[PDB]
Amino acid sequence: ALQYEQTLMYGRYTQGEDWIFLVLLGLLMALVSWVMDYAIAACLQAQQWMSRGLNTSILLQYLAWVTYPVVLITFSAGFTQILAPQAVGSGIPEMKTILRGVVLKEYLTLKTFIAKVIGLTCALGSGMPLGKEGPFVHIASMCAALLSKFLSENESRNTEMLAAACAVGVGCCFAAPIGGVLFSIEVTSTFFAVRNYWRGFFAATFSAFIFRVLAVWNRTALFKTRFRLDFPFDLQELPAFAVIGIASGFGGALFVYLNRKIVQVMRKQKTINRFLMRKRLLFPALVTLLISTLTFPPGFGQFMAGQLSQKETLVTLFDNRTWVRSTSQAWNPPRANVFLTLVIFILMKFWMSALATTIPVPCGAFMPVFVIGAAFGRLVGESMAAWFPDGIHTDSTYRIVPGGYAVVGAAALAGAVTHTVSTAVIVFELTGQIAHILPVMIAVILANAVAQSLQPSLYDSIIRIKKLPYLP
Amino acid sequence: ALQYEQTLMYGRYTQGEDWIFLVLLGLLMALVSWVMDYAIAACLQAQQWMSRGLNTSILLQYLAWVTYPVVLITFSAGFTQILAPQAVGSGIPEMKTILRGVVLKEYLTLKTFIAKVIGLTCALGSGMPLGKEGPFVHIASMCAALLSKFLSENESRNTEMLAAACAVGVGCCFAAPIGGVLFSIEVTSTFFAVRNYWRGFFAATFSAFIFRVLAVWNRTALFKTRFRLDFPFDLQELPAFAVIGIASGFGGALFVYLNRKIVQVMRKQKTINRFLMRKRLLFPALVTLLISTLTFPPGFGQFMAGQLSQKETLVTLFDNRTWVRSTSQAWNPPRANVFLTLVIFILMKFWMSALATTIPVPCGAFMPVFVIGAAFGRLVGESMAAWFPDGIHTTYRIVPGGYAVVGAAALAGAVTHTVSTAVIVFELTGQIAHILPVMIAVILANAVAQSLQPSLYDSIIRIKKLPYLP
Ligand SMILES: [Cl-]
Ligand SMILES: [Cl-]
Repeated sequence: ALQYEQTLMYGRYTQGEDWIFLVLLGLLMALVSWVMDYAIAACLQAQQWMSRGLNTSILLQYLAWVTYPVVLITFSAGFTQILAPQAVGSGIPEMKTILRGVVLKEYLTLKTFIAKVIGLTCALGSGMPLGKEGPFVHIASMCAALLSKFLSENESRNTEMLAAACAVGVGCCFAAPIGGVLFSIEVTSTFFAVRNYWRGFFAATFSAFIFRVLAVWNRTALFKTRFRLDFPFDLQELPAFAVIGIASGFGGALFVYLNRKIVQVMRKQKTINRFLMRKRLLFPALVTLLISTLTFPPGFGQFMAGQLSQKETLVTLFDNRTWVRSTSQAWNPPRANVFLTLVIFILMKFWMSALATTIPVPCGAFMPVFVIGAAFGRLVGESMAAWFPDGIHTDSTYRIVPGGYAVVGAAALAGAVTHTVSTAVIVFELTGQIAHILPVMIAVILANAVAQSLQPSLYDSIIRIKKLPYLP
Repeated sequence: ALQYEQTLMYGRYTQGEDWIFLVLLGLLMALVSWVMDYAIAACLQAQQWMSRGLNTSILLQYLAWVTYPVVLITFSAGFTQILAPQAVGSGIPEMKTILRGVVLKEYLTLKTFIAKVIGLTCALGSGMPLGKEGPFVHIASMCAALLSKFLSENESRNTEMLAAACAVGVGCCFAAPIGGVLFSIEVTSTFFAVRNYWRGFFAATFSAFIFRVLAVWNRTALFKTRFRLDFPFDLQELPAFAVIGIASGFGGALFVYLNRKIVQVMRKQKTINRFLMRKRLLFPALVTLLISTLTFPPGFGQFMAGQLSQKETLVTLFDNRTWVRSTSQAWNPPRANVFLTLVIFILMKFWMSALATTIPVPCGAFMPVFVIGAAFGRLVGESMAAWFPDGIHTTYRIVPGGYAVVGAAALAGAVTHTVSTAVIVFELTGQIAHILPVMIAVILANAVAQSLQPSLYDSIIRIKKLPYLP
């Protein structure tokens, strides 16, 4: 068996009843997922309230803007450090190792569950560039471990039990039942049984039903698009969706390389590392103060749409309107233009997300890279709509739709970081439409073919950083 | 290697180079699939040209109606026995056996390819209730085998090339690039590498690109629906979509049992089996004459929409209109109503498809059971829309064509033991608005069917005496 060792970032490792189980697994992870999302929304509304409540100086608005996220990230790192140090980072590298028959000593205990749920809520409620896909795979796996201990060779049934929980975790994260099952298979395994695809599809369907009940009866796609079904794209637009796929493959390989290079450079410093490992809370507080200072809207933040939340940013990039011809006018500052505001957002969010993904809190990385791909897809789509203002064809009614290039760019960059093709299925379930299926599949295959030639996936790069037993 | 043996019905058996390959495999199966769909549409247009001319009397109309399909099926059966007897039936049971490392003597040869392509074109050019999912899995596997011999660790590379070919064949059959990859994995394997799911998705994307070019050079979704995006179904309707799944579970198990029972009765009836074996073409001709006599429109065919083609039938069932308040007209003859015509269609097409899939021709079974499920779904949707005329909530109305999409996916899932018929139904219709109803019905249909019977493809492995593992 292996046991956890702390360092400043990720740390290291050292040294019938089945229907009942899958229905109760689907019920628990939907209730736990709904409670976490309610508490994250309440934290983001409190930042808006304390900001909106005052106008006396730009200095008081600045101190309110930077203090709130630094306090939430300091509490997240410190509370996680006291209860369960093994709860920092994403959960996918460890669950991939546990399903391979390796034992990690205290990874699925009740203290680790309490450290994940409280630590993830404070990390996401700050507004830092953080995701939740990996943390949800570990929280679902702890629901399964505790539920199978309650519902009292069984090691094979344990592996069978944890694999269905990994499928439920991703499905609850995106509200995407089929794409979540298929993505969990691509990231947690190398060969997978058709039986465990059926057990995953069964449990994800019951969670989708509990979300549909909670969403209407006691108060659907998360980012609903409204594109036309008649001629959404021309045959002559296909070369541009192929450029998005190739450029996403080079960008997704660069992201994984940058995230590893940030970890390797601080492990090599003598005095800096030996100081910060005594001053444990100083590194997460300094990174949060840097990022929060640059997103401050009255200063530099207006040139990168810094006033939008992670949800509002993605709701605007997918809109059914052409900008070159909480609202889409955040991309159009008085002293700038749409093209410059997209280019600055892409360059700033790229290094901010690679840095924030390394701090010692519970966090994932999928939505951070998905939103960078959506902005790059808008940059190409608005550029096409500025070059062809009366449409791409001479015949002459149907104009270009830049929001459909954003959907393609989101799926292509996330596929190149994770080394998955099932981001295509996730993007149809997130948007509630399947009209861009050929553009999406072309871009996703080009992004994977380019990225796998350059780098490992994000999750395989983390396994090598943590010194876990590696199957290449 | 196992050797093939003839019988009245199914027969028996007795004792960067990877990118260049996947591009050419995706191209060839798209070109072959296009040439076949063109030839089948030309055969179905010639039946209309005979019918529009021969209006002199009911007798000249009847003789035109039954002679055309009896000639095409008799030629399909006769041509297959002369050239390659092993080409009859599906293709999935046999590829599932070849992927487990068994050798079948001549199954991927050029004479088998010619017999499969010409024989399936003539079988589907008749109005018979036949499919092509299995035949296209065999034709795609013959494209991959003939590619692998044209452009050259000799073992296992071929087994991975045949795994990608199974995915391309199902993807070209439905024009459904993701759902065809996932369905081929469920029906041909128990464990599949993530690396071969990527190889299938790559080759299927290139076939979809070549179809998009061909649809602009000559002339998004095969059965494109047009339902509203705002409240297409209510929370109170989920119990009706669940009853579709449970009823499709028993109906999908009954289809597999009846198909086996017909084959076992003929094998045991030794007095008839010896006589028909001296005269092998008599069996497909008399089944085709029986089916065509009942589908003849001026007779009994009125009461089961017998004047529609298989494509027109599915386009009428999936439309955005409510019939109780061609798309209504063929289902609403002057002597009856739409409910009675849906019930007679379901009960007649059930035994006709179970019988027709046993005859000595290249044929599949997916579109035959998908069309029965679509009608059973329409019956529940039109009954809900008749019971709740102002809508179910105290004021959007019910969409009967959305229940047809659920029933089509659920019955085809229960016959094949698959869940990927959900992904296939979104790619065939070009909408994903019914995803929760579809998944509820498909999971309920699978849990009921797997408790009662094997899959259709596992049942054929047992009938043909092939190597089996439950
Ligand atoms: Cl996320
Ligand atoms: Cl078919």
